Amino acid sequence: EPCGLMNHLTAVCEVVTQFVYTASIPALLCNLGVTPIDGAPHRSYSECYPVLLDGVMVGWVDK
Amino acid sequence: GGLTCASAPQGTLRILEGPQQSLSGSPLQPIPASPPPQIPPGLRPRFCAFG
Repeated sequence: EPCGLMNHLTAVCEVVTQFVYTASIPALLCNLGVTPIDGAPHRSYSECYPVLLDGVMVGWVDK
Repeated sequence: GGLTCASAPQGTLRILEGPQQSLSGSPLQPIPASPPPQIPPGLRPRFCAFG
C-alpha cells in the first residue's frame, strides 16, 4: 500500500540546512550583468531573462 | 534659473565585470573508472581429498 509514496534518499544525497546572509548576492548579480527591476533593461523585455533570488526578483539579465 | 530637460542621450553604456574561460582539461577522477576486482597471485589450493 505505501509503494511509490514512501521513498528513501540515495547515499550521496543530502538536505540543505545551513542559513547564510545572502545580502551581498543582489549587489554581485548587478556587477555580473543583471539590470535592477527599476529599469533600462538594454533590450526588449522579451529577449531578457527574469532573474529571481529566493522569491525576490532582482530582474532581467540580458539574454 | 531652474532645471530644464536637455537633449536626449545618443547612447547608453552598461558596464559589468567579467572573468574568462580556461582550457578544457576535463580531469574526471583522482583514481578513475571502476577498477576491476582481481586474482590474488599464486593463491594455491587450500583443501585436499582423503586418501
